[PDB]
Amino acid sequence: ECVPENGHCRDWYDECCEGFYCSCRQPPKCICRNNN
Repeated sequence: ECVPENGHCRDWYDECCEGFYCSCRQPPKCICRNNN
């Protein structure tokens, strides 16, 4: 279990799953976001 979708992440420390990439709009605020 990684950080799923709409789970709040960090493209540096808190890893989103392989299936949704960690979209970090302005660090530290981020979520998991699906690759489409």
